[PDB]
Amino acid sequence: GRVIRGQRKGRGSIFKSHNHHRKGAAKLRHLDYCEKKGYIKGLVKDIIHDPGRGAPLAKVIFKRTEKYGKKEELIIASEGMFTGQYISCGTKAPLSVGNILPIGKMPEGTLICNLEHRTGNRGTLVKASGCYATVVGQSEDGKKTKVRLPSGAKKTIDAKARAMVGVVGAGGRIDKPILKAGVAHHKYRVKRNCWPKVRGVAMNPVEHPHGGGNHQHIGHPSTVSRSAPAGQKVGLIAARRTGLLRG
Amino acid sequence: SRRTKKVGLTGKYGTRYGSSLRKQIKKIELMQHAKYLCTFCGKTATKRTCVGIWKCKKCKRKVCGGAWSLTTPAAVAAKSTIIRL
Amino acid sequence: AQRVHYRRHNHYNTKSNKVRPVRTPGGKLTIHVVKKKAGKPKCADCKTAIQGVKALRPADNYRARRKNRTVARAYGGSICARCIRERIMRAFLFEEQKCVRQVLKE
Amino acid sequence: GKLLKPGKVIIILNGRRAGKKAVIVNTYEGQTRERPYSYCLVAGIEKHPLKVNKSMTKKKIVKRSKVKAFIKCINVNHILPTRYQVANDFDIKSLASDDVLKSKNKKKEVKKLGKIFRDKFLEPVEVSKDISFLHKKLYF
Amino acid sequence: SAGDNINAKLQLVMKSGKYQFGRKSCLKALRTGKGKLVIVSSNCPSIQRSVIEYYAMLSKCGVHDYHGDNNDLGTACGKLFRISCLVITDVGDSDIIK
Amino acid sequence: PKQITDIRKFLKISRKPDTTAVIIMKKKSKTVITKLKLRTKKYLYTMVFADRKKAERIENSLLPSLKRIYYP
Amino acid sequence: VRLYKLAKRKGRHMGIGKRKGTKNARTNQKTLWIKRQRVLRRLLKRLRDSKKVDRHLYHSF
RNA sequence: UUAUCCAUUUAUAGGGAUGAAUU
RNA sequence: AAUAGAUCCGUAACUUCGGGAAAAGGAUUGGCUCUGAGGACAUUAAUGUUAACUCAGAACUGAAACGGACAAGGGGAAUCCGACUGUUUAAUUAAAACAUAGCAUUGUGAAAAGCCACAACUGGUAUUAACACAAUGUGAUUUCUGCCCAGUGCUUUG
RNA sequence: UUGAAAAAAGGAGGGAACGGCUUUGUGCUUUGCUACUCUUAAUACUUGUAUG
RNA sequence: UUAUAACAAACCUUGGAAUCAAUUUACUUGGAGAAGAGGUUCGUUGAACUCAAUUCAAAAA
RNA sequence: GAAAAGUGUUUAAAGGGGUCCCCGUCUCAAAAGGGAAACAGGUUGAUAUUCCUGUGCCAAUAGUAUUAUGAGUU
Ligand SMILES: [Mg+2]
Ligand SMILES: [Mg+2]
Ligand SMILES: [Mg+2]
Ligand SMILES: [Mg+2]
Ligand SMILES: [Mg+2]
Ligand SMILES: [Mg+2]
Ligand SMILES: [Mg+2]
Ligand SMILES: [Mg+2]
Ligand SMILES: [Mg+2]
Ligand SMILES: [Mg+2]
Ligand SMILES: [Mg+2]
Ligand SMILES: [Mg+2]
Ligand SMILES: [Mg+2]
Ligand SMILES: [Mg+2]
Ligand SMILES: [Zn+2]
Ligand SMILES: [Zn+2]
Repeated sequence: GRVIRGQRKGRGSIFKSHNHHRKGAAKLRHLDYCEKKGYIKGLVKDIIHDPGRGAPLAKVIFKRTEKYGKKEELIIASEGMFTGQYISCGTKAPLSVGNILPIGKMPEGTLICNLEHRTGNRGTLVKASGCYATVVGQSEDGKKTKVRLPSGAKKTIDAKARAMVGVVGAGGRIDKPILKAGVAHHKYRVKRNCWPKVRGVAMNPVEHPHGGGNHQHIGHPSTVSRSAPAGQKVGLIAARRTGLLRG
Repeated sequence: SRRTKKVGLTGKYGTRYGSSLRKQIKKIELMQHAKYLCTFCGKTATKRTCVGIWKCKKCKRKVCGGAWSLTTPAAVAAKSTIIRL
Repeated sequence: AQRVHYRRHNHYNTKSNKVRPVRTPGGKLTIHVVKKKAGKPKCADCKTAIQGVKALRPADNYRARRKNRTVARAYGGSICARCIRERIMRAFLFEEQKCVRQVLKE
Repeated sequence: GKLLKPGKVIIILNGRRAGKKAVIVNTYEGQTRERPYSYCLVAGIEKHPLKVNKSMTKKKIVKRSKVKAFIKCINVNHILPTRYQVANDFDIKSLASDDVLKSKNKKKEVKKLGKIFRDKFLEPVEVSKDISFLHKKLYF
Repeated sequence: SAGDNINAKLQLVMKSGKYQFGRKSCLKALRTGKGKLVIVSSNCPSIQRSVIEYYAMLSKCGVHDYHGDNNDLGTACGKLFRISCLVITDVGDSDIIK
Repeated sequence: PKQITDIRKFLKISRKPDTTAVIIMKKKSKTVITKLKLRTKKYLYTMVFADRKKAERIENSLLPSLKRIYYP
Repeated sequence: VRLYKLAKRKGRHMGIGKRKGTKNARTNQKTLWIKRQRVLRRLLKRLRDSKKVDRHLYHSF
């Protein structure tokens, strides 16, 4: 038959991200001598909306320790940060909302965001509006730290890995119903063209495993193996259980 | 004369949209549109500009907050913990 | 009424091609393309319009006299007066505080 | 008490002398049909002596250390008084005179003031903190 | 308890004595030497607070960091507007000076 | 186009060697009004003398190497 | 047309039958309100200037 | 760890204890 | 075909209390001649110069006529389907089809992950990071979603 | 849904550098003298024919 | 830079506001300084305004 | 990759600005985005903000030497 919707996506044509209006990538500071041995202070000069995001960014300006000039970075804004607030980043930084510290230097229970999964990664985990990771332990041999991601998953990362004390701004955005179709239209219009979503069951056979039939029904189990191929991964991929989640 | 009894701010939506959904929107709308107390000037002038941005008409200071309320409880808790530490 | 028409190649109602209907000595009503209103040069800090500087487009700003581009303070036509004052205060007060801190330490 | 004493150093906050430091000479504090504001009357430095290095030759050093002064009457609400006071190091009455502000040869007076400042800078004394502060161009 | 005491003192001052509230007036008072003690709200904007402190130092005056917000400082006086910083220029029966 | 009011300034302009042409116009006013135009390389300066005799005198004064245009 | 205008001025043509737009379209309620308020406010301003009214009274009114 | 692979930046200090900041 | 514009009246069942609703159903409307209501100024509370157009009311009038042409809803009582605005078979199908918000499920903690693309190297999602992205199903709300894992799937331990 | 970018231009911070001529020694240093540094416009002259 | 005048703003000086005030069609704003009194600027506008000049007569430097 | 082609910093010794340092893929892509500066009258059988008359505006304008124009210094 034909190429399914999903398959089309990968070539990225009309299916690339809508990148034009975005302010730029959100990234932590480069991991310089400063950040590794002491702290460096910056100022959030403005907090600003990024289109495809649900969380505002903070433009924070730093002084280059190696060259005369100010340099502007793009952080994700933690809740409670404000314009003209001072941000401190480094091994020997103090533990306040907004600052950026190695996970090793925060007592357990601390709440962090924009976490690097390896050191230097410029921040990778807990970025979406509302989310945070919690420090749940530091190994007695040191070196690693144990964190709990918004999913529930526990992961062990390097203590040298950086993070930002506090929670990401714009929380509870998902609490409000997207009452109208058009408001969702507007939302995805700034991400990528994954809206309208036709049901495979509403398609013809050429178009989808689910396609066709006199009655509009799936016709076969809709749980597909991990070891399926491109046009078979169409329903509930690799589903370990199904039905209303009781656990 | 007070126009709506239970509807309030959701009078713009009218008859359409589930009533339950409208009720929820109402709370959220209220949260959004209330002039919050600015923790700098003191004047209740902080209003929502974007999703997580809250600007004051007094200071022009943009404070990062929650999507609908200026402070989500979790964030407050986190702050408190930090303070205690 | 006397009907008019565009004369400057661009025949679309764009922000740059905004038009003012003008009467001529010949009696004919003619079209004149209005030069766009430039945004007022605003402060480096609070982004509020700076006085003393004429709001002119990058083209018109080059021909204009230096008096229409500059204010005679320190940071001049880049920072409003209040902000300048604030900066000055910061420079002094902070410095003073530093000294005090040093004294305390010693 | 009365913070603005004749001789104390102050930082101008407003006008063409934006962030300049100066010494007040005669405080008036009397509103009139003329000046409906308490005003200070101040002699200050507009152009500070540029940084100098030991290796440099004497004439060039001297040139570097030339100070361009100014004398201005200014509303007290526009000056920040400092803890630093130069009552001793400067014979203040000699610097600025009320009558001379009105006088034609104001430029000459200014020049004289500048010269005096330069001289003071040259001969430190023992060494006052206030004078050092005055010397150091304010960075903002 | 301390806060309560402070409030009481403020009230007393209001009842009997001479005070003036708000930045510029306070500054003027300080300049004069008329100020006996200044009280600064928690939320008073940093630079201005610093300036006030400096002024106080210059006049060998007390600075009193009022524990509560701008709004409170105002509610603390008989006023329905926020105050920020005030200057006692004459204490009545009140003790706050000592 | 420029208007002139200081007679002296006008005279000075006239004295200046980039002034090739002059114009003198007569207008029935709503008496005889007279416009004195000087045509410089860059600008055309014009003076309105309400008083005929004065205008005449000024014209007389004007250098006789000027290429005077009597418009009406 | 001039005659018609004259008639209208004397109130002749105007009448329920000669009306096609709603009352608001005929003469906008909002505009009327604006007029009225501005008239009143101007008067108030005048009165206070004359000292004929005291500020407190003015404000309440 | 040297092959290899991944990341990071201008490949920018060997390890430990709401101003300014340059010749 | 009838209905229709506007002003004044009058407005039910039911309802998610927002609507229904212009509900239904009435009445009035021309022309002429008047009357009242609504400003701006500027003189000194009276006196002036003067501006729109809009209201409201009263006479008289006519072959009882008047939104005189033009323009301009038929309405109601119900039942079935879809909630709704939207989209679609260009040239036989405009829908009860699709979408939709909402609900639910599943996978994935990352450059050795998820889903997809590419002959290959490389790439997209991704200037992304679980309030995310990908993949399904159902289709606002209200009220609920029983039982069955033998069969076929998917999946977990070795 | 927060609603382009750059060319180009401007402002500010910052304080590098510093008058001309003549003589002497190896651009630099020393000595003596006082109209100098700018800036428009015009003009004259060489250099390829110096306004579109 | 058309000269000015007028006006919506923004800012400055003075002034110190509960008997809350100023204020818009709307709300907005005010001890982080309101009203009021005097100003400055940008922007509209592009001869408005006595704008300019002239006619002379009186008062200062 | 057999090539044709497919990718565009993934392990580059990738021209400019200052007085050796500091920057830096190139190039095309808008006759509705950005952008140096023009208007009026007149004129032809047919062109006109393009010709003519008049009035302007914008960008250039090497070096040396004179000149005038005013600044600043002494
Ligand atoms: Mg869906
Ligand atoms: Mg669907
Ligand atoms: Mg089908
Ligand atoms: Mg199939
Ligand atoms: Mg079918
Ligand atoms: Mg179905
Ligand atoms: Mg209304
Ligand atoms: Mg439908
Ligand atoms: Mg068809
Ligand atoms: Mg459907
Ligand atoms: Mg349903
Ligand atoms: Mg079931
Ligand atoms: Mg091109
Ligand atoms: Mg164009
Ligand atoms: Zn605020
Ligand atoms: Zn500012």
